[PDB]
Amino acid sequence: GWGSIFKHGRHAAKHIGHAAVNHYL
Repeated sequence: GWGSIFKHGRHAAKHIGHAAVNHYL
């Protein structure tokens, strides 16, 4: 199915998916 290499499941779900910036809440 989803061959997502941890891309859409460990990253960017970060640096934005984390906080639109990475942190700063």
